[PDB]
Amino acid sequence: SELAGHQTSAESWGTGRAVARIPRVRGGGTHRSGQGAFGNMCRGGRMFAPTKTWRRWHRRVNTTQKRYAICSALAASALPALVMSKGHRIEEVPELPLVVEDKVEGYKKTKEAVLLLKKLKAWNDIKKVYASQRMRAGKGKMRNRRRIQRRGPCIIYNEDNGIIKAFRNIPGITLLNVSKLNILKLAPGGHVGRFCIWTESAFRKLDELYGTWRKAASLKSNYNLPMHKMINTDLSRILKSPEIQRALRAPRKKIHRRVL
Amino acid sequence: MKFNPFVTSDRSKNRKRHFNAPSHIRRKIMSSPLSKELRQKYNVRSMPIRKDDEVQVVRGHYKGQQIGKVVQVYRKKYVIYIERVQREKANGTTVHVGIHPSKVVITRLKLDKDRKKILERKAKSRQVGKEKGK
Amino acid sequence: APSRNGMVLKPHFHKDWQRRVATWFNQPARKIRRRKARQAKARRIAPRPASGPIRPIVRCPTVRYHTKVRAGRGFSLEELRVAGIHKKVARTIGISVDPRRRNKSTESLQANVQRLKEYRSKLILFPRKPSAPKKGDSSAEELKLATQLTGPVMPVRNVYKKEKARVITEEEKNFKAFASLRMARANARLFGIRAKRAKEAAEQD
RNA sequence: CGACUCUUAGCGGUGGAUCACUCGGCUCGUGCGUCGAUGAAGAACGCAGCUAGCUGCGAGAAUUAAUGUGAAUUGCAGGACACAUUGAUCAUCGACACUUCGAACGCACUUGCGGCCCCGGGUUCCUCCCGGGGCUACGCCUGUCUGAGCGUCGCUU
RNA sequence: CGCGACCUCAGAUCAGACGUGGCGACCCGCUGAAUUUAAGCAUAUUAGUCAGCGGAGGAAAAGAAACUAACCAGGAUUCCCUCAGUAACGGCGAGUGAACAGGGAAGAGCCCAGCGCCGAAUCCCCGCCCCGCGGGGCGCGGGACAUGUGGCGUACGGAAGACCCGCUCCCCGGCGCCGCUCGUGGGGGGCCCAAGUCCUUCUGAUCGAGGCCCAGCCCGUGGACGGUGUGAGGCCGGUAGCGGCCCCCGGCGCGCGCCCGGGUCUUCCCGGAGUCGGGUUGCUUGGGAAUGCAGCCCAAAGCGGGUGGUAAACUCCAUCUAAGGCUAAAUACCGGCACGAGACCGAUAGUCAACAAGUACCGUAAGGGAAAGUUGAAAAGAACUUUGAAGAGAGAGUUCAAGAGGGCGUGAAACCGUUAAGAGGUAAACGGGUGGGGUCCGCGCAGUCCGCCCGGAGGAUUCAACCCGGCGGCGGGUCCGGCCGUGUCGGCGGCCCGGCGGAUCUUUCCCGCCCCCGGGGUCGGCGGGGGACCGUCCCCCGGACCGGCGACCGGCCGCCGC
RNA sequence: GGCGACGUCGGCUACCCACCCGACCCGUCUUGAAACACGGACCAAGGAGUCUAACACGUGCGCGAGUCGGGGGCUCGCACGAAAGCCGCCGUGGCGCAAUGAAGGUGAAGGCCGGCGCGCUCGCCGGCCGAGGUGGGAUCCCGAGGCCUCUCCAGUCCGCCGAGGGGCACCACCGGCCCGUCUCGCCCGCCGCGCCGGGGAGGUGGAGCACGAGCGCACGUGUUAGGACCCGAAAGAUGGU
RNA sequence: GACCUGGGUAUAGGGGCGAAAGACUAAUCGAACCAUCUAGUAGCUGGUUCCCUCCGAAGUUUCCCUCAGGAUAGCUGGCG
RNA sequence: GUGGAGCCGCCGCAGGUGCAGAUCUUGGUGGUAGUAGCAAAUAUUCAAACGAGAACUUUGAAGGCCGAAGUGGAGAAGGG
Ligand SMILES: [Mg+2]
Ligand SMILES: [Mg+2]
Ligand SMILES: [Mg+2]
Ligand SMILES: [Mg+2]
Ligand SMILES: [Mg+2]
Ligand SMILES: [Mg+2]
Ligand SMILES: [Mg+2]
Ligand SMILES: [Mg+2]
Repeated sequence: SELAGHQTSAESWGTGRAVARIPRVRGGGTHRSGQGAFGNMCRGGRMFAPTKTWRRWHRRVNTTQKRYAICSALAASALPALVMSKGHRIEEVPELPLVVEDKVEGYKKTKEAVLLLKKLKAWNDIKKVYASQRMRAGKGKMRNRRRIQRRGPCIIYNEDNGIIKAFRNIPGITLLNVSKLNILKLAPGGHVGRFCIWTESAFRKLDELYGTWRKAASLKSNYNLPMHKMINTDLSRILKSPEIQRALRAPRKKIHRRVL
Repeated sequence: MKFNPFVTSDRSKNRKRHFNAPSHIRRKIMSSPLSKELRQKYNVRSMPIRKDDEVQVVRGHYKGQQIGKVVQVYRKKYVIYIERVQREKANGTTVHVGIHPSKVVITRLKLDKDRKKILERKAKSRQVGKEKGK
Repeated sequence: APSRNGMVLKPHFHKDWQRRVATWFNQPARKIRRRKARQAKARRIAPRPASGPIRPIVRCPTVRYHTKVRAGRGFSLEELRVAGIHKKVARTIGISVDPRRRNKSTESLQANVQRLKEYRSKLILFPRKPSAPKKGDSSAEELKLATQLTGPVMPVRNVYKKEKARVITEEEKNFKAFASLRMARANARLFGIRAKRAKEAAEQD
């Protein structure tokens, strides 16, 4: 609220005169001559607590949590239950960490791009992005963002040889580098499990970029991969294990309803 | 996608440059497509329409196989008037109902000395697009 | 206005501070304005090294920092005098000069003379047209690269010694103790008083 | 019976809420960072075929030339359509011109009163004779010309 | 008495220059409050801020130590992070409040008076020319300036001269043109992909459907906006080290112009005053027995002076050289000229102002200062008939729509008009409980049950069981072929044609040096490289378990569709 | 089990009307409001606990005796990208890991065993170790005995188990150690024998130690400073007409 | 007539001017008007916007230029 | 039913986040109410004309007023 809505000469009328004690504008003649001036009640007044440009707009995340979030965004992009429950049609597709060879990084024409997605059976996800060519609901249309669109698959690489140009005209796609990833791209909406197409030299660099649990990352100086609270997670197997059900009592499966 | 950081993308400002256009920019945005026959004889896609081109209307209330020349080009209202498509008033007087030149297909150009060079400039630049394909 | 167990505090906001406010919204914009002022300064000059001249080995002042080694300002004419180069020639050789600097130690003097001659032995000059005084053939076969990065001779390289392993002998496990700290500290302040009582027995006759 | 009153509902009126729209603000940022005595900012007055405002201009007045552009401007008229002249319109603008006040500059600010110099005609003109042109503010620097001093001194008488 | 020289000054519409005034977001110099806080109020705080005044510039100011420090010492200024809400100030209350190290951003240094030297070696103006474009000169000749001191070489980091010693011929601009320009230099104009295909809905389509096994077409172009409605392809555009055009810039190479530096020794030279400093009084500061500044008074020295954060005396040490000047960058920018963007506002909002807004209007004035967006896709803005003096109607007419008729999208409420229904002496309205009437909905109207199993009455088709053909899955097994997990090693294998890590070792390795008598001593090391050892990760044979959601083949069992 | 067709059956709402009973007009300060207390004719829209800084505690997350890039730097010229990514001889620095005193400064390990000096109210050498002791203390461990279709022989298991044991966090208590001061005292040391250093034993003062829990981010509540939930004076000051 | 009036002129805010009433100074005067500092301060008034569930007060202690207000203890809730 | 071009659900994120009052602000409309009022300075009447239309216009006749310090005839200031 630029300077202020306080560029008006106004005093309170003060005394009796049977008006409220809000300040009135001065002078006569014009309409705006005895009307309520500044203060958050008046036509033309100043808003309550006018917003300031020194609001704390930006947030910090410490880097071990940024790296934590990006390891959990990659492990969910391989589980087929989580990637399909975000909506990506991956019914016809083969093996979930899709890896095409490093020849695909040197395509320089989008006709080669589209038949790639057709022969990888991922074109029926792009065809789902064409179904979502909606326009925005609300007043965001006149703030120059009009067209809503689904996020589709993302293609991840290293050593660009024209891949950034071949795919970028296809709508709803994302291309990010394996050296500099982005949690805002790997998990749009904050929900995990975006469908991704890897390339070999990108898919192999992950071993030396986050490390296994034996050796640390070499391209990250003091980072290893986060340990687990749970080793075994299928408690339909822990609770049916012979060690557990030897020690349990017996199930108590009467009801004993209220007696009249 | 737009990549140039020196050209706009906002709704308020392309409209403002549309309706407040200079009158020589305004003949460029009132361009009309050539016919399928006549874009093959000249290998050029579209042209700015002038006063005496033969033309048919391809969409609207008045459309369909109606070759007939334009007679008046209102640039102020972005409207060409064509010598046959008309409308009787309440008075009994007949006037020209006006249409937008993107809803319109040129079927015979009017060549002068200058509309030769406007065609040859737009044609010679189209082999250069084909010469990029190596 | 105060309450239960809390902090007594002095916010310095008793002055009209909303006019004198500073927001860092142009700070990414100025980071890419001084990268482009480094890139268009690197390519503008030469194959001369980026980030400027050679800086000396310099030790910090003030007890807290006197165990570290810092990059300095110039080369302290005495060090230019021993190395053999002239004071007005030196700053187009790529060598920074600080004439107001003093050398009163010898080891830190000889360190930077060793540094300055090591620079001259890794430098190739270009004659304008190939006359080449103090200089010979093809320019070290085109000088193996173009331009260096953030320090020509790695200006800090703060190094520590080995001091591998010793044997706990006699006269070393037995003497240099806390009593040596307390007695040396006491004689530092009882020096002027004891030298006053000695005068009083010197005027005793 | 009718009328009045009251509450609902339909329709109609009054009024302009809501919703949808947006050639406008607002914030942030980038790039440059440029007035004036060679008359600025600002003000007044005037300018169009019909034209009050706004906008644009200065007696060359809703714009001239030039370049670029290539058939319009348009509320109605009128006019040259001429473009292998020069070519409408629009933009750019590097050429020209730019009334009166204003630091405002002959002096005053009362469209008041001059002074010299020159030019076209009237006394073929000095001594205050029509129109037109030029010049006439203050402070100050360098140089010039004029010359003041019982200032300092010389050569003299 | 006259004339001359100079020195102090006058005059001029003298020849030629300059300055004034505006803007003022940021910057510099001054000046300067009070509200407020202290729960009162004087000091303090607000605040050295607002208002006031004066100067600029695209930046300004500051800036090469009369500095910090107190130890192994740093080294102009400015900005940033820390120092630090710290030292300190304070009715020691409320409150206020720096710096030095350290890490960065950026980095650049110089000139003068003096003291000496050079025959004033210097500068300005006028006149004609060398010879010139777009005009400034080095050349020539006259008038001045100036010895009361122009110029050269010199600046405290020392300097000069004379020696002696070993080198070396340079730099600068101007002219013409060629060759580039890292986002691929700038400005300007005009150009560059692909459906308007078939069916269909509509007032009108940009809708909806469709294009063979080549995915209908283009895509380095699926930003945006305008088009009778939601458009990659109809149209501007956007993409692309797209192309061509016009003008302009920073830098190679012919002619001018300028041109002896360094080292060692010897001698000589070597510095800014009514300023420092002191007293006192004001203001200011965190600066406290006075941080800074200023007035008045007193007023220096030259192994001197300043500073060393508790007044003073004595003493030692450290450090700098003041009272003259210039200087880029990093930094600032709510004005200006252009731009670009937004988790911003959506016409009582957002600028006071989306509109003929700083406008109409108000006030003698300084000044105050509004309200006011929307027909339609296209005016196609209702010709004509008829009543009336006309406003105003009734027909007709346009249009998808006048239920869009010129402040016309949508058209709420309050309030009013009428119609329809009901009611009415304890003002009305309300809560609870029923009743009556009405609007309407659902069933459909003495016509309502639905599927399961079985035996009835016929009707019509074909599988099941069974077995064979067949591909496919489920489960268990030798884990047989392939398999990885974890301790145990070994081949020290790959260590020299293996990765990294170690404040492990090696004074016999390899490079430039210190400690003593041309040589040498491990004679103790220095700066660096090398190669052993340890810690962890890369294969091969054996061995250990499980063959774990890591699996294929064989056989087995029982399903499954054909 | 029974009853009923083209006008009847069921149904209720912001429909209307009637009756019987109940029922004063809201907001608001206040011991007390239907008040002869104040504000309110009606309708529409606008309209009041925000944001920044600091601190406190609670909670969520990451790492953990460490933690944190916030300021810079690097990465083709990229819409989104003012994002994200990385550095580590960029960790300087911040907070934490140590306290205490005005300061000079000083600065947190004990118990046992075996012996010896007058085993002298005092201590010394060597080993073993190692955060002392008491009372409570979840959990865990041991556990005689106890519980099964015929009797004597053996196995896993489970439930019951008096009692006993090692005892978490934590509380109370006792002892110990470090610093400041006090009292009483004797002994040792030497880059130099002194208006020198160090030690002892008792008592008190400290925001201490006694095997570390912090840091960064986010959210919530609270308090404060700012216009500070909104509106409100009588004033004071500066500059002008 | 110490008369009444026009126009010109002078005096400007802690100032003016007053045969004096604190009169007048542009409908404003026991200190004008205009803009700003300024959204000045208020222990004092008035207002403070959705629903349901669960728990549920106090007007007392001590100190204060304290008595229309706060700090403090009590009573309360939430987290454990 | 009107209307004519956009909109909503779920999972997270963010607020200029929900009104009955503030002698609230702005705009609108009621009851009062077809009411109060259209009452200072003596006064109008007849015919005709023009007109869709005459208590009010013009014309004519009458009766009256201002009564020369005017309700007359000219200016200054101010208006434009
Ligand atoms: Mg909405
Ligand atoms: Mg915009
Ligand atoms: Mg309105
Ligand atoms: Mg022209
Ligand atoms: Mg004249
Ligand atoms: Mg300027
Ligand atoms: Mg009440
Ligand atoms: Mg005052």
